[PDB]
Amino acid sequence: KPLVGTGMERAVAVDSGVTAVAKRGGVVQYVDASRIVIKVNEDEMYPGEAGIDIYNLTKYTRSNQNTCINQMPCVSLGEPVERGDVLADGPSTDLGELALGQNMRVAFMPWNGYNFEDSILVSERVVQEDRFTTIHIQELACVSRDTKL
Amino acid sequence: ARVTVQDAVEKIGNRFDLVLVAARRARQMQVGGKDPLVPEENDKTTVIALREIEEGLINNQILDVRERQEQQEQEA
Amino acid sequence: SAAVKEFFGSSQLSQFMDQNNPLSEITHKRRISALGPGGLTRERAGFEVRDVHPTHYGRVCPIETPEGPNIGLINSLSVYAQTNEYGFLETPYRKVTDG
Amino acid sequence: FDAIKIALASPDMIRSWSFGEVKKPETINYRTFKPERDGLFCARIFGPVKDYECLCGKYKRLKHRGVICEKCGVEVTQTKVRRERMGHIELASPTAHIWFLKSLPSRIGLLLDMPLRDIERVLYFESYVVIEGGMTNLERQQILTEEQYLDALEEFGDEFDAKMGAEAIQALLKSMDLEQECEQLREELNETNSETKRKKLTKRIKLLEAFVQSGNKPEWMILTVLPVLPPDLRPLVPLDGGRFATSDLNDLYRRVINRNNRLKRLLDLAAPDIIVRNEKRMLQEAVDALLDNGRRGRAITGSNKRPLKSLADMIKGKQGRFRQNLLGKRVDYSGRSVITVGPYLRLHQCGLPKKMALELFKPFIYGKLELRGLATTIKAAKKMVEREEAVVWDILDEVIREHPVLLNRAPTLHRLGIQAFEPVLIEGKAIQLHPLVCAAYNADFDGDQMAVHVPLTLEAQLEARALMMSTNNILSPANGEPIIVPSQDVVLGLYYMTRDCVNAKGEGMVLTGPKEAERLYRSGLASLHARVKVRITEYEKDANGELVAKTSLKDTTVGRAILWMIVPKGLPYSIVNQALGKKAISKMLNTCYRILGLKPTVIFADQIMYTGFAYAARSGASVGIDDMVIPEKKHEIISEAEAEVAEIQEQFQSGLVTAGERYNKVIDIWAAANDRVSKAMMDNLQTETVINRDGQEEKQVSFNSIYMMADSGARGSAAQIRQLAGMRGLMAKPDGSIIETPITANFREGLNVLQYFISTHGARKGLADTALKTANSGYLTRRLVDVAQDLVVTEDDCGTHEGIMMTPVIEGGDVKEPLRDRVLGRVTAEDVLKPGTADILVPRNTLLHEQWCDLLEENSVDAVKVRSVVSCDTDFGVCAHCYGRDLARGHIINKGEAIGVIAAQSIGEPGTQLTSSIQVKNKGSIKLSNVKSVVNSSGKLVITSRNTELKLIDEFGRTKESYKVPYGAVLAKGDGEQVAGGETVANWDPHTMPVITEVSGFVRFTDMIDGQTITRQTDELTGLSSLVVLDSAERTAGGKDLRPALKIVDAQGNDVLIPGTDMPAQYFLPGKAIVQLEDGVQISSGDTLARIPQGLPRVADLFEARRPKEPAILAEISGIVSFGKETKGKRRLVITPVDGSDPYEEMIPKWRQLNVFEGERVERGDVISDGPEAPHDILRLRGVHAVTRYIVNEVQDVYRLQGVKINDKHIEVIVRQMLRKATIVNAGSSDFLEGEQVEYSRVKIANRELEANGKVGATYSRDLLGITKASLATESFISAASFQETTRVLTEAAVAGKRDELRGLKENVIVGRLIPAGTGYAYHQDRMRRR
Amino acid sequence: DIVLNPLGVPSRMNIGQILETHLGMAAKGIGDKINAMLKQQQEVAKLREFIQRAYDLGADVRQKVDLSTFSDEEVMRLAENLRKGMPIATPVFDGAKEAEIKELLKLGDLPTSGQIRLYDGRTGEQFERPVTVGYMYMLKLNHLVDDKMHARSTGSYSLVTQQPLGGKAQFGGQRFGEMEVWALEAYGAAYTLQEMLTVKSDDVNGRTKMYKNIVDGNHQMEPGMPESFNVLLKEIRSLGINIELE
DNA sequence: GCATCCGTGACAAACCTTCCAGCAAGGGGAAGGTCAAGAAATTAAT
DNA sequence: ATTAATTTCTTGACCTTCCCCTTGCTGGAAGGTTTATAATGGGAGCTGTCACGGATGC
Ligand SMILES: [Mg+2]
Ligand SMILES: [Zn+2]
Ligand SMILES: [Zn+2]
Repeated sequence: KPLVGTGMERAVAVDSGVTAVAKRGGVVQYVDASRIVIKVNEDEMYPGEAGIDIYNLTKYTRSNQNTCINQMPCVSLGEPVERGDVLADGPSTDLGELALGQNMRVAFMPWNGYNFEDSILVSERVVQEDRFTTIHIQELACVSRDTKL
Repeated sequence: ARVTVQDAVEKIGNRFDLVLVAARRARQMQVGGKDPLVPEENDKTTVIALREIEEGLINNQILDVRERQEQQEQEA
Repeated sequence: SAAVKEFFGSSQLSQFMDQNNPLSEITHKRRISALGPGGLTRERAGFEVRDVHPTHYGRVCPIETPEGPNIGLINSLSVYAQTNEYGFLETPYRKVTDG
Repeated sequence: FDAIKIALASPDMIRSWSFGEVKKPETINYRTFKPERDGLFCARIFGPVKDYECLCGKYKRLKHRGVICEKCGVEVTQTKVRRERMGHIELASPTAHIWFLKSLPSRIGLLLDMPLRDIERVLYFESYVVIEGGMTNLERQQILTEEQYLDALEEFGDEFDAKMGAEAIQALLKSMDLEQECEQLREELNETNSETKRKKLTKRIKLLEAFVQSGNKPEWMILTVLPVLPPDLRPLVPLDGGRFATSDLNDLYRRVINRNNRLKRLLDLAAPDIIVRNEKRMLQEAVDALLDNGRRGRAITGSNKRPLKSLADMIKGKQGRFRQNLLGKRVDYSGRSVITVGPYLRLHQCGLPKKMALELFKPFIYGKLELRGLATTIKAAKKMVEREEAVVWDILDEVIREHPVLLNRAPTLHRLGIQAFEPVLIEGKAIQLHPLVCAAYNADFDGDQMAVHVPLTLEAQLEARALMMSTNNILSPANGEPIIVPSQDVVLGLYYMTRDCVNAKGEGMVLTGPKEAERLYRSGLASLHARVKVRITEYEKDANGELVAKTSLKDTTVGRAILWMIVPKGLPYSIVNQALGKKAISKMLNTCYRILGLKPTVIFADQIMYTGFAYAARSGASVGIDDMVIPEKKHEIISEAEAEVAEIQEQFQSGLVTAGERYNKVIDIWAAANDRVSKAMMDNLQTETVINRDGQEEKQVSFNSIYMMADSGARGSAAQIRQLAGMRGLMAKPDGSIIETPITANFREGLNVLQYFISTHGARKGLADTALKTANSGYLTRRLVDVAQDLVVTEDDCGTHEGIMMTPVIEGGDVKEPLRDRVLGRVTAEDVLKPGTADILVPRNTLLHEQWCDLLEENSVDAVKVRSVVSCDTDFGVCAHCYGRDLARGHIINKGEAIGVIAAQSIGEPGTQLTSSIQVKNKGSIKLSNVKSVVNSSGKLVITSRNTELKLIDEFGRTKESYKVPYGAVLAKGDGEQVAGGETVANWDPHTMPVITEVSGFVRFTDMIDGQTITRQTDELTGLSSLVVLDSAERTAGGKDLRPALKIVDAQGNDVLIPGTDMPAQYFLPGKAIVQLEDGVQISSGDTLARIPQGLPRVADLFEARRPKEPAILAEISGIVSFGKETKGKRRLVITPVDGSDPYEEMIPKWRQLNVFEGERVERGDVISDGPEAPHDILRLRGVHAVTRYIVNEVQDVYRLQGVKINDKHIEVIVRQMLRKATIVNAGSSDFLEGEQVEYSRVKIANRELEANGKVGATYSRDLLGITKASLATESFISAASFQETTRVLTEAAVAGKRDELRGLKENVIVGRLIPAGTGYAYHQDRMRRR
Repeated sequence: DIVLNPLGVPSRMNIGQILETHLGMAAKGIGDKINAMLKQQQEVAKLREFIQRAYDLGADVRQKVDLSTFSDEEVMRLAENLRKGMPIATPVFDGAKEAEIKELLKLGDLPTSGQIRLYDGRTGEQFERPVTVGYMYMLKLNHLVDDKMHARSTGSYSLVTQQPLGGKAQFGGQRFGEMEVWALEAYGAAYTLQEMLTVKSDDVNGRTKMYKNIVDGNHQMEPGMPESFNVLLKEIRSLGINIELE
């Protein structure tokens, strides 16, 4: 969760499009890891539809910078989600708020010259708790071209 | 001569002829089959040649007469 | 199709959108560059296109711009400034009636 | 081989080069990947595709090495023949070489005296030329149209012979003359007497004598047969995507051979003249687009709508073959990696990843695995590497020790941006860089991609270990101060170590030394701040290296003794007892390198970094909000500033001043408020209420978290703290002005959205400055590195006996730098002495190191004789005892040290960080120069001369204060009077330059007519006026015929003279001469008559020295300088000396401020026009010792004004290389008015005017060329063909036959041999002797 | 978790990261108070007063939200999400002054100075100065070390000038540019420059001989004719200019 | 002897000829690859 | 200082592919030649590239 915010975090996820956006608001009926089925209420119900807006969440696909894109579902089962809200956070969001990174204890002090010219000195818990580990999806197309031989 | 070559450059006089005769001594140490005058203590031939330079045992004319003695021994 | 595929993917305006963050996507979509045909180049520009004007208040943001050679050519759009029917940038304001 | 010889290509030479000729435009087959017979990639012409494998598959596998297969002509050899096989396209018609046609200069018209418009008329098939005619009407080189060709056909018939195009000019160049035209031009050059003709006929005759001397022919200049590039160099290779990878030069060669085949099909088919003339024109355009695509016309496009690369675009700028594939090239064993911090390492030690050292040291790994017996073969060791065996880490640790490696930042800023390192093996995937040398890199840890280069052989390994290791150089090549000084974090830890308190909870305990100091700091019972007495053992080598032992009690702190534990024996405690700022630690490292030498200094720097890291870990230096305190009287300063700008607005509304004076007043009061709030935050920051040992209240140096970064200068000057805690001073408007409303609030209070916009205006302006002008400084480094590409120390000392008189700058204000750091490392020329004429203590040739700079600092020295490189007599470099000291070593400079690229990296170092009431400030005696002074009737001394420079010399005997005084001043003190500081001693109105007369007599208005020359206008200000004159633009031709002049003589009709000279007392009357005195009054000597009124692009313009925006001309010969023709705006200027060049004239464009009048006495080399001076006339009149002194006093002060000190020798040897080509004045040795190099001029003096006979003519005149000009005037051509205009200088090298001896240092970089510099200088000593 | 450099603050004038660090320490103190009152499971109604007290400390907060209109389960989930720090917004130019950040530190059981007297890990002794410690919310970049570490040793050369390539996906080493050549020549290093431009990258018959010499242990400099200087030679010979060696 | 115009630096569609590889359904010549005979070179009786 | 049973050497005597070729087409690839109403001044940047010298025209 982004601790220090700006107020813009509540709209950048909904306006980016990579998250599950609420086109029609209602009550959560069934949430899977790869899809979210929200039951549309009667006020936002159309007679030409089925009253069910299933959001096919995009799984681990490749971006243009060799990193992961995963629309993780963040809402719980059995809770109302109104119009224009979040259902599944994207690759760098958390509950409709922009989760760019992680928050942890930082100390502005020198320690054995390791932070010499604005460098980072990390603890073990950034990888012991797997806080700063990152999925990176690359592409390697083994191409079988046809030569003369 | 691992951390300081200033004693070598003050006993020789300059940098370029020093490193040229040191590289000549190391080339005679690598494939020439010569024995080092400095103990190794798990070191490569370059710092051994530099330690032979800073001990006053290897110079320009000293390496000249050293290769001349080997040439006179081989051509005999 | 050759023209609309040479512009989409091979022009200086078309580039790889970094999809690592939603912030990167919405700052690359709201990115006002000045390269390609019609605009300037990174090597043939001066200090006039890079240094901002007092008319950049709210329309073209002076912050989000790369630190490379074209430091002022690739500008960006602010949050409240939209496009016009003509195409210029407009800033929304609240009207004051004598205080 | 030892030399590179260039000439023009003969068709027989191409026929010998060919070994196969191409006649068909086929490149390869489209189904099979085999070229067929007689093509652009063919096997008969160039060679086979694979190593020992023929075309059809009949002869292969080393069985047929030199036989030729009769089926397709293939010679079965290696692939190496595909990079050396030539062309010989059988051209049906001769064509124009566009390199010798459309260049600047074209070099085909200057051989013929034909303009380029007529060359375009004849080569493009539009106009005819006749080679010879029976009558004098159709002479040689006549330009005839087609109607004139028809008229000559019906008029002459078979008498004339006039073709069109490249064949006509080819026969004209072939059958003009060989040496008779050269002899006729040589006699007609000096037969005629002119200047506009003798600036191009001498270049024509030099071109022709180069043609006759180099054995070249003008037939070989034009192109009759075109050879193609080798096909491996233009490889049509199948890429791994399905399509092919071709070159655009293959497409241009296919188009050229297609137009050649169309011409060959047009010759036998009996074509009409229009189509064959268009075919030859199109072949000319095709070979023009192949050679240089951007000269003859529009750049030829391809399939992707792009200008295709020609043979000139392959060598042009950074994208050419030189700066991308020849000079700056990719290299193996180079690992791109980021920088990390290794603080547990020595100064010569860096980190290395085990994966990157595993893949990077693969031949060393395989050799050490085969020599130890742990691996059988190479691929078994490779499988041991690919599977990551346990023993390969141990063998990598064995091979990585005693094996230095080169760390390299890309791009480097100076010479210390790349140096060697002895790596250790750690985990991770990055390089742990030692923190002390990151300032020498100027590479902060921002993820900088550092390349790591492996020296392979033992020559390069010992060159890495003994010469370019970080333990070999503790100083910078730019200045004597160490740039490998303790940087920001460790200097903050050391400043926290050396700080003192008043409370000081370890009070009263007397410490036994450094041991007890570190003991009671580490035990926690005593703090790091305790003003106690410590018995410290100190040593000083007062004798010849003999240290003496002494121990006493000093008033110090505990942390200074803990630093003294890391300080070695040879340092004194006078450098350890102060506050120890960054400059103080620089002085400490400098004194350590001067006293102890390099042997304890590296270990001292490593221990200092270790102690600074260990006591910055325990420091807790943490910036906060309450640490960055707001001054208590901050809101009242902003309130008083608001009241002041309200008063300024009310004074602007109620009309008293204008808007410009309002802006100046609001800028002045905002600067005053900024200074007030800066002193307020400084008083609130530097003072802190702390308790004493008893109950007291005493202030001291504060323990604030930002005053440690402010006072010590760790990271950030005083302006950053004054803008952080206090308000912002001034910003930058994009038009160049300052915003009239500065930022009232500070950073801790917050900046408004308007105020952040006014801040980001100047911030984005400075960031655009850093984006553009630092790249401009990089190209300036590219410029300056290619004019000093031959300066190697060849000899030790030459007998020149001449140097420079060095003096510091006191220009305008007080002194800026002393003489000790100015002549630091320099070598004296003569036996300099004390200011008194006795006790000569300095020898002839000695350096200025310890026991020499302080020995002059204890004396009152002000100017010494220093030996330079501008007076060194030897060629192709300078001597060791003429330059001085190598700045990064600290001793006598070795033979081989290339000074010019040192100077280029030194001037390129601060390129990333550049972006009247004369009141004396000291006490001394008044001294002048070129004295013309007299006492008037008021008790003062006026000045009636122009070149008076007021200087102040105290009782000691040094020039502490100096000024530059113009003409028409009044001195309040006399010559030789002891004055005090603060008072004004020179009184003159700065808005006007008066016409003060030294003739004490009557006043007589003579040689003036009221109405024609002068007018009658009384001044309505004071009522004191006379017959005055207006400006010269309003007067009629009466002043143009009779010269107006004020002959101040006696009123009884007789004439008087000047006291001292024999000239009659007649002052001249220029414009704006409104006199304020009547006739008949007895004026005294010194009375006033009238009132006459008055940076990195600048660094690049001063280095180029081409011309400023306003050229300041100087007087040539000392004498009477008058006017020639009268002022038609910009008319003339004449100089009439008494024993000099009498009829020589000059030219004045702007008549704004004339220093000397038209008819007064001047000195040779005296200033005439005011403003920026053009150094061409300064070199033309003054010597090199004055121009070099002016440059090292101007551009070094410009670099010092930014806040960085550079040694003056680096801005001296570049200036020495800026006058490398000189202009000879008399014939007899080389030429009459050629531009010849100083080496070719020195080899002519030592051959004729030394031992052979007398003076055959060897005098010359030096010329400061531009940096773009001196790089095209080098005697070597292959280094000149890499900087810029490779087409132009390569054509100048081809038509002259410039055989390169490869004497310069880059000339062996480009050919790929050992350089004649450094360690390769001793190899070149045997190379040039055995040749 | 992170030890950051305080040296880059006064030169780069970024004092707002210190304000962000103090506000993050205050928000983390509120989060530890919520986690201490949550793991005991004492009551819920004290949290509805405490987090409401933590939501109003400025002059005028833009949202006057109340926890009295919420349910027990919603406040319990809000506190469970507030266990992992406290989400706190601050505008870019209407942000909090240091007085409200000091009030946030006072409400989270923290000193008003912002810098907490810290204890060292290596030596255990407490420093003489209090250390500014808190939350910066730093992010992982795209310039990771597995995308930055890239070396090259004799693999996949070119065909035009017989040159090593560039880029990690192309497996080519970093360019030894011309400024590095001038600096290496300013040192006077001749044998390293004769390797870096002739026998390590240029000569195809030279780098193979150098590799065979290093594999068999002979580290002797064997130079020769560069295979890209003759590229320029044949280029200007095909251009129509005669040139040869001595 | 001066103001003024270009290079050049910029971290279609049929028509007709020769030349060469494939599938019948394989045989033969040139050139290079493995099995049973007698000849060199060793040892146990004097 | 000897020679008689083993153990190699040498020599015919056989054993495979490589390549050209067998009559009879069958298809593919490379190169050159007509076709016959009327067809007659074609086409394309890109400058929003700025500041130097070197040669041209008063
Ligand atoms: Mg950087
Ligand atoms: Zn063949
Ligand atoms: Zn000399």
